[PDB]
Amino acid sequence: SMAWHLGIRSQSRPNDIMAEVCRAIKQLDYEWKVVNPYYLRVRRKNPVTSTFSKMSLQLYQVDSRTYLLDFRSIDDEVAPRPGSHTIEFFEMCANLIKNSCTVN
Amino acid sequence: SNSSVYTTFMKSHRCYDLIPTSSKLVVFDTSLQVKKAFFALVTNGVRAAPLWDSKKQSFVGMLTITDFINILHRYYKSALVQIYELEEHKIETWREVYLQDSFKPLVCISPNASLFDAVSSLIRNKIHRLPVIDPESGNTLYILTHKRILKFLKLFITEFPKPEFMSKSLEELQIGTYANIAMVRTTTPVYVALGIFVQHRVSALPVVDEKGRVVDIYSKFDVINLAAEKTYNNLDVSVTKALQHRSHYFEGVLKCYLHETLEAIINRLVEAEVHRLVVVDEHDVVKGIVSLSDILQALVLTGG
Amino acid sequence: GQEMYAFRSEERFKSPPILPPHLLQVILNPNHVMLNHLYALSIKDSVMVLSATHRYKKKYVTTLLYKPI
Ligand SMILES: Nc1ncnc2c1ncn2[C@@H]1O[C@H](COP(=O)(O)OP(=O)(O)O)[C@@H](O)[C@H]1O
Ligand SMILES: Nc1ncnc2c1ncn2[C@@H]1O[C@H](COP(=O)(O)OP(=O)(O)O)[C@@H](O)[C@H]1O
Ligand SMILES: Nc1ncnc2c1ncn2[C@@H]1O[C@H](COP(=O)(O)O)[C@@H](O)[C@H]1O
Repeated sequence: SMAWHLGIRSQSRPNDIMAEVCRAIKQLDYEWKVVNPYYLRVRRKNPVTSTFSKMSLQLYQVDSRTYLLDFRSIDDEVAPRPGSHTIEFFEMCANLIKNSCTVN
Repeated sequence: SNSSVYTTFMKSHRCYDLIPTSSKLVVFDTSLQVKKAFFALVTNGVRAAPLWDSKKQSFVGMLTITDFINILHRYYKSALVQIYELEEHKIETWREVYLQDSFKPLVCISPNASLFDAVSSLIRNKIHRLPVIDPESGNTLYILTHKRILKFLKLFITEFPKPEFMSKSLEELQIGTYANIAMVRTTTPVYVALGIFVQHRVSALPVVDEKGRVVDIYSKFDVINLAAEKTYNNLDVSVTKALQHRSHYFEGVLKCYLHETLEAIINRLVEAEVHRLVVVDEHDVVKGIVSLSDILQALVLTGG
Repeated sequence: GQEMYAFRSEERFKSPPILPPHLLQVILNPNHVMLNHLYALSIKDSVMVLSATHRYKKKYVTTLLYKPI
């Protein structure tokens, strides 16, 4: 592995980007709060484990034409048990991307 | 089993204490293709990866080079009989195949458990990768290994409240394996070496000449070298040819003698950052192997 | 009783905020608070690689998840 990118980039209209992630959230049965037109707090109940996970979405402008959707995990407050806050954060992101987004 | 200084030290330190400030962890979802998973171990400079079952929402096991070896051995054999599934196997489907009736759960450890519990767990489960998993968040923090534990021990125990057994030899402490040593020749093809790995459940094979003297070593770490090529067909070549593709200039094999103190052996192993020394006589004829597991099994039972 | 008027400032969010609080777009792999943020390799051969660095106490782990699409 060589090049790591922060979030994902898009040249779609900002308002389209945000409306589409919002429809994506509702479709996925996550709960959300709009802090800003470009800043969302989102919370999901794990259908298997019954734990809750929180994350932030923030849109940034990187060019005159280009935007960057940023995902950030939020902290809470022998064989293992179900659950991993980090992996679960990865799956939320992935699900959100899959359900609002097409590789252009 | 007794009151050694090593024993007191392990019982008083948490696993957390061994984690480096900063580390990487590669995790595979179990629906991943095996071929891609093994390319990922290499790509990332990593030897083991926790396995996550998305449907179950938990870690369910590890994927290591041993698994890669098993798989590659099976692929080789199946190919000769026109069976080509495996490479398109997903981890999940390989697991239900190999683990058959066997339940074999993921063994892991809390960051707050003792180093003693870690060493005991690695020994008792006969395992080389112990993921440290936080019980509050469920995150794997780190994969703990024998090499890492021995380094920590060497470094953080003062030398001079020294147990009497540290000045005793391998010979008298009976640490290591001295019979039925799995070895190959210069000419031995890679696939035969694979078969030997699978049967003997052993991580390295000393490479010997006609007089039985060691001239090189063929390891499990040396086998993911196959996972960088699109073609696996190069399994028919001699062990010597396979070792040409090694990382750096090769100094020679790391050896020891039956009569060296444990202290000398621990130091050489810790310094060299290798999993084992090949035990040798006056003439470089191989007499045995001393592994990190051997040492750590000795240290946890008070030099036995 | 007169009608009342509303003054609406819209152009604080006309366009998204520009990036740099020195959060890096690209990492070509100790470095400040990129903690908890998602990173990703370009998709290859139908597989997602998701990345992030989290803190346990004073320990930092960068987790990579290889996930089929
Ligand atoms: N912590 C663990 N829990 C359960 N199974 C494991 C664990 N670590 C390794 N294994 C499995 O046990 C076998 C032996 O692997 P091991 O000797 O530990 O690793 P390596 O192949 O890196 O030496 C493999 O099939 C591996 O998947
Ligand atoms: N006794 C030895 N003498 C010389 N080289 C060795 C010896 N043991 C291992 N190596 C080499 O050093 C590398 C380290 O691999 P190894 O110690 O087997 O596993 P690990 O990844 O756990 O260190 C391998 O490429 C191997 O060929
Ligand atoms: N090539 C080998 N032949 C026979 N035994 C070995 C060999 N390599 C390691 N061992 C022994 O097998 C056990 C596991 O070693 P390792 O697989 O290196 O952790 C230890 O007791 C070793 O001494």
